Amino acid sequence: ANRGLWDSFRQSERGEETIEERFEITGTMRRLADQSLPPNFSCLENFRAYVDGFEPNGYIEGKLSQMSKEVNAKIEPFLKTTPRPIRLPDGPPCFQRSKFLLMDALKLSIEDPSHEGEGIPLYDAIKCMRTFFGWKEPYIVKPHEKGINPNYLLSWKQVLAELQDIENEEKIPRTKNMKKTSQLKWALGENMAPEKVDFDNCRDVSDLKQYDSDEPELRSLSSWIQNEFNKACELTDSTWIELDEIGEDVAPIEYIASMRRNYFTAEVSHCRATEYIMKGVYINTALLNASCAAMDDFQLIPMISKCRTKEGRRKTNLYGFIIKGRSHLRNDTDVVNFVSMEFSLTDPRLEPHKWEKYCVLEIGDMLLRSAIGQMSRPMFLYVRTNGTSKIKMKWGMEMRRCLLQSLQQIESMIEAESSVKEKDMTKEFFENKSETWPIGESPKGVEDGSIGKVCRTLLAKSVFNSLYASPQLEGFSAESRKLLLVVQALRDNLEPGTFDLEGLYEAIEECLINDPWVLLNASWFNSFLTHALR
Amino acid sequence: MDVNPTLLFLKVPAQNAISTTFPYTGDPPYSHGTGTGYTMDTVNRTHQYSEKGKWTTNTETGAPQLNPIDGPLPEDNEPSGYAQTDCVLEAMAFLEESHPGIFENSCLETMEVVQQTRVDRLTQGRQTYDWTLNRNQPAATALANTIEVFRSNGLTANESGRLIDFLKDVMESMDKEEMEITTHKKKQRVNKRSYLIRALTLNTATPGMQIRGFVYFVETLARSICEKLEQSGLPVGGNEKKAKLANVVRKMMTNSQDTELSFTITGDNTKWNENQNPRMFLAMITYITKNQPEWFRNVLSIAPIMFSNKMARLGKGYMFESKSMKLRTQIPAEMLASIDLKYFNESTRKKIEKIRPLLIDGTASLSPGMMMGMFNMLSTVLGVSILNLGQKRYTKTTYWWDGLQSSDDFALIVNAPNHEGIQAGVDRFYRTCKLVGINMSKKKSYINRTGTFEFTSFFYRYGFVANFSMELPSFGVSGINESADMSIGVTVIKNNMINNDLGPATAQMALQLFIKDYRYTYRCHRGDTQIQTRRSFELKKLWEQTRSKAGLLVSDGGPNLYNIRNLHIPEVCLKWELMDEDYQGRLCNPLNPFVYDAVATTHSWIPKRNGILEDEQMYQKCCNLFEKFFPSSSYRRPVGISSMVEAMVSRARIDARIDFESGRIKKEEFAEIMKICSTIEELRRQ
Amino acid sequence: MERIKELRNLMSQSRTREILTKTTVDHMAIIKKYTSGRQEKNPSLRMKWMMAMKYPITADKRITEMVPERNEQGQTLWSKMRVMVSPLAVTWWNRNGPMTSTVHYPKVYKTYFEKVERLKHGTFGPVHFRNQVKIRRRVDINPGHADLSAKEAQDVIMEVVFPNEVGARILTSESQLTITKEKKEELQDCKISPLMVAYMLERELVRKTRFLPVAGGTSSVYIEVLHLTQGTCWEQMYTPGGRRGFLILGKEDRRYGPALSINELSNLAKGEKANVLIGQGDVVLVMKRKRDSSILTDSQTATKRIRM
Amino acid sequence: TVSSFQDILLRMSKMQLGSSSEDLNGMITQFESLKLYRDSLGEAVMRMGDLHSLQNRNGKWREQLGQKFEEIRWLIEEVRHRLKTTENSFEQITFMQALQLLFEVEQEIRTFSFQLI
Amino acid sequence: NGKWREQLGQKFEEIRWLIEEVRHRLKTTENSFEQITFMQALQLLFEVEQEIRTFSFQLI
Repeated sequence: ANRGLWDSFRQSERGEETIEERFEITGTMRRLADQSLPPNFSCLENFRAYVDGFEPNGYIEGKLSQMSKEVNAKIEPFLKTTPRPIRLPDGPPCFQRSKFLLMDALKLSIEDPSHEGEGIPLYDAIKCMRTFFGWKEPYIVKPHEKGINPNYLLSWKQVLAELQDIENEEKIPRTKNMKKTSQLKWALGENMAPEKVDFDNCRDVSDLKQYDSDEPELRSLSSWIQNEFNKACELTDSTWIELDEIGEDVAPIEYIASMRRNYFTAEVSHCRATEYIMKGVYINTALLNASCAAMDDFQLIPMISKCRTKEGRRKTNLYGFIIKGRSHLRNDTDVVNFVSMEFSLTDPRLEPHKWEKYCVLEIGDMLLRSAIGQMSRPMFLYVRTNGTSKIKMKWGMEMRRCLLQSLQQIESMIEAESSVKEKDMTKEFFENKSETWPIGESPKGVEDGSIGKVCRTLLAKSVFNSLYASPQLEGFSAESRKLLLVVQALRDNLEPGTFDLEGLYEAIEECLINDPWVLLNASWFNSFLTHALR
Repeated sequence: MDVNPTLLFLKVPAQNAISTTFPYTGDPPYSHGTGTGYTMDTVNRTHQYSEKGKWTTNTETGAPQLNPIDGPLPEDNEPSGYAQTDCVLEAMAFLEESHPGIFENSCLETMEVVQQTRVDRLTQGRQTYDWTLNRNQPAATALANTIEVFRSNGLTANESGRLIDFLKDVMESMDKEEMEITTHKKKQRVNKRSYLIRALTLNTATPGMQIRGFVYFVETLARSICEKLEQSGLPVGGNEKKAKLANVVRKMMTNSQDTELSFTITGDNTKWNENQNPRMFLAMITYITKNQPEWFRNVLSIAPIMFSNKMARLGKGYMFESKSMKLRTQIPAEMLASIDLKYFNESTRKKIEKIRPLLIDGTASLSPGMMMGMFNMLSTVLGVSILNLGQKRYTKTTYWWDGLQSSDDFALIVNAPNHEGIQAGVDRFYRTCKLVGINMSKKKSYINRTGTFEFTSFFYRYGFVANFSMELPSFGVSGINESADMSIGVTVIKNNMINNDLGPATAQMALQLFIKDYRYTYRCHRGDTQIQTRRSFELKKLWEQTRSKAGLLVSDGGPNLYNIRNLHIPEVCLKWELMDEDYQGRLCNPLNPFVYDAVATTHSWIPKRNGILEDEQMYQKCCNLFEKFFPSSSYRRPVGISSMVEAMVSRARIDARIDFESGRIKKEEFAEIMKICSTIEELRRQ
Repeated sequence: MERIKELRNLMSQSRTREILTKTTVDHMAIIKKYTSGRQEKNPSLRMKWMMAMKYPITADKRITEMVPERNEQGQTLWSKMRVMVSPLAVTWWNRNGPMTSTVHYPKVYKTYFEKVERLKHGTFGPVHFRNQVKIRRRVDINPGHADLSAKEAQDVIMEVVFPNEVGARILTSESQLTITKEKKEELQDCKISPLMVAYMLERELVRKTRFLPVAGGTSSVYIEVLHLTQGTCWEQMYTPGGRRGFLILGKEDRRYGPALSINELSNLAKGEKANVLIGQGDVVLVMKRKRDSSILTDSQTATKRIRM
Repeated sequence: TVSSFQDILLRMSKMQLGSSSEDLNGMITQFESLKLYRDSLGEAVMRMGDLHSLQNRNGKWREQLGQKFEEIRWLIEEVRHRLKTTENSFEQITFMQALQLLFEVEQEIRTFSFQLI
Repeated sequence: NGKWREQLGQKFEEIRWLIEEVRHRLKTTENSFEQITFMQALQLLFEVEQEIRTFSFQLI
C-alpha cells in the first residue's frame, strides 16, 4: 500500500476468481457512439471489425490519380525587380495621443533640497511654485472646437486659488481635495452617465441603436513624429539613473561581462528616453496609489521627477498637475477619468493640426538668461480630458525592461559575430573608433554613426514601442519580419521563391489603419527597400 | 540626419539582429478575444468549409449534425475539410511498418498509468466550467461541487480514491431520468435532455468536468508515442530542439556523389483547428489499440465520441443604448433566437439570420471541428506520418523528402537531381497533405536553398541556432518574507541562464535591478547612506557597533557579494565565516518569537492575512486537526487501516494517561478528558 | 485539552461526522487537496502596500516580556489590539538579544557548507570561443549515500526524527543500521525543528536524477556549476579542488490492559504480551520472540521436497 | 625576448592572413595577453614595494606605553591635590583646565592603543 | 598583494595549455615556415615560464 497498488489488488476478487478490470458502454453512450461514425456504418462493432481486417493495397495512389490538376503549388521566382513599395492611406493628418507630452515640456526646479529632506510631494510642489514670478491674466489662444473653454479657465483659476488658500487652516493637511464645482463636474463627466433598465419596459421605444459599430477613420502621416523620435535620441546634462553594486569579479568571463555592461551603461546613461522612463514610472505609481487610497474625492496629484546634476547636487522638478475623479474599481477594466495640466514654451499656432484634443491657455512670461542680456518669452498651458485604466497603470510602472531589452539586443549582435570569427569581439565593437554603422538618411544618401548612437537609437525604439502599444504594431511586425527574411535570402544568392506574394502585401496594408507610429515604421521599411536592391 | 533603425540591416545580416523586430517584453494591455461576435463567425466559417456533407438529426439530444467525411474531392485551393478513411488508415499502417513495435510498448506503458492514477489529478490545471452554477470556478471547487451533487443523488463510487471509478460514476450519471440540485434552500430539477446538453457544452476553450479525465489518458498515450519519434519537436525544449534542427540538416546534406539539389521550406498551416474531425481521431485510436483488452479500448475511445457531438456557448450578449433618454441595457444571448432584427446593424443581422437553425437553449451545435487547443500531440502524430511517407521506398521515383513538424509549424527539405523534380515533389507533398485534411498557407510560406530556415522562433543560419521563443524574467519581489525572496530571485536568474539563452552581461544588470527593488520594498538600505526611513536608526546603531561589516546580510545594512559564480549558494552559508560571534548567536537562535534552499533565521516571519456547500472550508478543518495528533503527516503520507476518529481517540487516551502518570498535570482534568472521549465514542455509535 | 474539545464539536455536526467515519487514514492526502485555487492578486503590490502600514507582522504573546515597548529614540516596537509587531522589533532583536551556541548548525546544513569549501579552494583557467554540440545523458544532482538505497533512507529519517511513529516493518526486523546510531547520538539536544531536520536529512541521504544537456563533466560536482561553465558560444575550464523481534498476534484485546507507546516497550518482559499503538493509528497485540527466524538457506532447502 | 615577441607576432599574422584556424587565432590572442602581462610585470619589477619604510622604528615604541601609563595617574593625582590645596583663582582655573586636558588625552591614547593592537 | 597571487594562478594554466597546443600543432604540420615559427615559440614559452615562476617565488 505504500507504493500505490493496494486498491486495484483489493478490487479484483469476484468470489473465487480474479478479474483485472471491467468497463462497459451499456446505455445512452452506446446510442451516442453509434452516431459518431463515417456515413457508411450503423454499429460500432462492424466499424471495429473493418478496422481490424484492414490491409493497404493501392488507395492513396488511386485517389491522387483521380484528382484534378487545378490543385497545385507553383513557385514563382523572387527577383530584384519583383518587390513594390507598400501603399499608405490618405486623409486628414494624425494627432498626438500620449498621456504626457514629451518634446515640448519645461521644468520648475527647486534645485537642491537638503540631503536629509524626505517629504510629502505636495510641499515640494508648493516650494517649486514659489520660486516663480511672472503670472498674468490667462486667456485662450487655441480653442478645443468641442466643449466649453470657460470651464477650463475656471478650473485653472480654482486650482491656483485652492493652492494659495492653505493658510486658512488650523492644521496642515497631507493631501488636497478639490471642491466639487460645476466646471470640474463637467470636465470629469459626472453627469453623462446613462441609466440601466430592463428591456421589457423599453421594448416599444424608438431611436435605439446596437452600439458604436462604426468604421474607423483613415488618417495620413505627418512630419512631427519623426521630429519627436529625432529629439528622443539626444544627450542631456543629467544622469536620470543610478544602479546598485555587485560583488568583485574573479573569472575571466565575469571580466568580459562587466566590461560589456559598463560600456553600455556609460553610453546610455544621459539619454532623454531614460527621463521619459522615470517620468512614466513616477506618474503611474502616484496615480495608482491615489486611486486606491481616496475613492470618493477629487484629489490633486502633482507631476514630479528627480535627477542628479553635473556637479553632484540632487534636484527636484515639477511638470504640472492632475485632478482625479471617482475611482470605484472592482475589476481591471473599469475606467477612471482625469484632467491634466502641463507647462510649455511651444506656440500652438505653428502646427495646429498636432493639437486636436487640447485647449491651450496663455498664463505668464518667462525670463531667459541665455547669452548676453535678458529676454522674455510667453508661457503656455495644455489642458485635456482623459481616462486610462487599472491594467495600463501596471503597464506604465514597468519601463526598465526597455533597458534590459536594449542590452540583450546589443549582446546578441556581439555573440553572433563572436561565433564565426572564433575569438572575443567585444573590444572590436566599443574601443575601435574607425567603425561606422548606417542609421540615417538624407537627401545626399545614407549616413553613418558611432556605437553610442546605435545604443541610444535602440533604447528610444524600445521606449516608443512601450508608449504606443496597439495590435497594428504586432501585425505589421510579423508580416514585415517575413518580408525581410525573404529579401535577405535573395541578397545571399540562394534563389528564393514565393507561392502567393499579393496576400502578404494585402495583409500589410490591412494592418495599416490609423496609428502614426505604425505609419512611420512603414515609411522606414519603404526607405529600406529602396536602398537594399539598388 | 533623420534616424531610422531599419537601415542597420544593410551591414548586419537579418538573423543576427532579428530580435529588434519583436516589440514587446510582456503581455500588452489590451484584449482582442471579443465576446459573442467572434464565436458566431467561427461557427459560420467552420460550417462553410464543409457545406457538401451529410445532414442528420440527433436522436438523443435533438441537434443537427454535419458529416463531411468521404465527401467529394476538392477542385480548388480553398480550405476543405473532406478527409478519407482509407488514406488515414494507410498512413498509420505505413508509420507502424517503418517503426515496428511502436504501438504496443505505448499501450503497455499507458495501462499502468491508467490503473494507478488517483482522483487528486483533476485539481491541477486552469479554471474549469461548472455545470452546477453555469460559471467558471477553480478546479478544486468544481470537483468538490460535482462530488457533492453526485452523492446527493445516490452516486457514491469515488470513495475508492480511483479516477476510473469516478469515470464509471460519470457514465452512470449520464443514464438517469432525473437530477436534483440543492443550493444554500432552493431545490431545482433538471430533466434528462437538459442535463445531457449541459454535460456537453464548452466554454469560450476550457473543458467541462465530465470530460477532462478522458482527455488526460489520450494525451498521455499521444505523448508516449511522440517521445519515440525524431520528427516530433513538441515535447522537447531548449538545447534538445537545437540538436533536432542540426541533425536533419546533417542527414539531408550527405553530398555523396554530389550531383543533386536541396531546397528547404518554411511553412504554416491555415485554419488548423476548424478542419480536423473527431471521427478521424476515433479511427486513429481504434487502429492504435489493436490486439488489446476491451476495457482499455473503451476507455480510450470514450472521449472522441463526446467531442463528435458538442455544444458551444455563445457568451454574455449585447449592450444597447439610446441617444435621447440617456438609457442603456443588456441583451442576453438566451433570448437571441426570437428577437426582431430591426435593432441590429447589417452585419449582426446577417450573422443572426445565418446562425438561427443551429440554436438550442442558448448554445449552438458544432460537430465538425476542434474548438481551441486540445489534442495537440495527436494532430502532431497525424502530421508526422505524411513526412514519413517521403522515403525512397514509398515515392518509387527519383525525389524524396524529410523534415520535422510541430503542432502547427513545419519545415521540409526536398532533394532532386533537377528543378522539375523539386517542383514535382512539392506538388505531391501538397496534394497528399490536402488528401488527409491539412491545408498549407500559401501567403505565409517561402522556399530557398538549404542553409537558412526557421522553426518556432528558432532561427538557423549556417551553424548558429539562436532562439527567441521565451520572454525575460520578472526580476521583482515574490512577496513571502525577507528570507525567501533572495533565494527565489537568484534561482530564477540561474535557471534562465541554464535553460534559456540569457547572456552573462544581462544577468548582472538583472541582479542589480532586483537588488534595487528589494531594498526599496523592504526598507533596508546600507548603514553608510543618507536615506531616511522609519528603520534607519536601528540600522545605523547596528552598523556602528559591528566590527566586520562584510558579514551582515543585505536584509540588515550589509552589502551584496553575489555574482555569476556563486548564484547557487544560500546567503547565510556564504557569509558565515565573516560575521561576529554575537551576531551569529543572536541571528540563528532557535527560540525566536518570530519564526528553495534557505536557512531558518529570524527573518522568516509571516504577515497578517485579510452555494452547493454550506461551508467551503470543511475538509481543511479535519485535515489541520490531524497533524496536532500526528506531526509526521506534514512530511509523508500516512498509512493505516482504521478511521480518523479511532486514531485520534486512542492517541488522546494514551497521552492523557502518560501525562497523569508522570505527574505533569493533576487528577482533576484526567476524568474530564476521559468523559469527553467516552462521549465521542458514544456519538460515534450512531 | 484544546484539541480534544475541538474534536468533540466536529462530530456534533452531521456532515463532518460522515467524513470522519467514512474516511480511512490511507485517504487523508486525497482529501487534503480540496482547498482552493485562486490567490494571486498581484503579491508584489500587496507586499509594498503592507510594508507601509505600522505593525504588519505577527508574533507570540511572550514577546512583551523580552522586547521593550519603546527604544532610545522613542519609537513604538509593538502594539496590543498572537500580537502585532514591526520590523524594528526584528532589527532590535538582531542588535540586542539573548545569545545561544550554534554548534549544531554545521551538522544540519553540511550539504550547503561543502559547496562554499569547494568554490573557495578552486582554480580557474582560460575561456575558449567556438561552436559545440551538446548531447543528453543521465546526471545525478544529489549523490546520496553509498550502501543505502531509497527504501531505508526513509526508515532512517523516521527513526531519527519521529521515533514514536514507526510501524510493522523496522519494528520486526532484527538489526540496526550503523548510520542511525551516529545520527541519534549526535543530534541529542538540537531544538531547531523536526521538519527542517527531516528535509535536510532527506536532501543529504537520498539520490535523485534528471535529464540535462551537459557537454562537459558528468559527476555531481560539475552539475552544480553548470551555469558558470557553458554558454552559447564559449566554454570555461574550472576544477573544483578537494527494535527487537516482535510479531503481530491480532488486533486489540480487552483482557490485557490498556495500550502502551512504542518508547515504553523498553521495560517489557521475556515473552509477555501487550497492545501498542504503531504507525498512524493501528493498535495491535505483540509478543517477544524465542527463536531466530532468519532468511538463510532454509528457504532453498524446500527444493528437496520437489523433483524427487 | 621582446624582439622574439614582435618577430613571432608578425610571422603568425602573415601565416593567418593566408588561412584561418581557430587555434591560430586563439594563440594570437593569448600571445598578445602574455606580452601585455610581461610588460606590466616588468614595470612592477623595476619599482617593487617600499620595504624600507616597512621596517621603521617599532621596537621600544611598543614599550613606552607602560612608561607613559606610569606617569599618567601620578600626575593626575598631583594636580588633584594641588587644586584642592590652592587658594588663588588664577591657579584654580589653570588646574581645572589641565585636569580636563589630561582626561581627554588619556582617553584618546587608550582608544588609539586598543584599536591598533 | 592578494589579486596578483590569484592572477599568477590563471597565468600558469594558460602557459601550460598553450604549450601542449603548440606542441600538437608542431607535430601536425608539414611546412618548414611553421616549424621555424614553432621552434621560436617553444623557446620563448620556456623562458617566460621560468621567469614567471622565479618572480612568483620571489613575491611570497
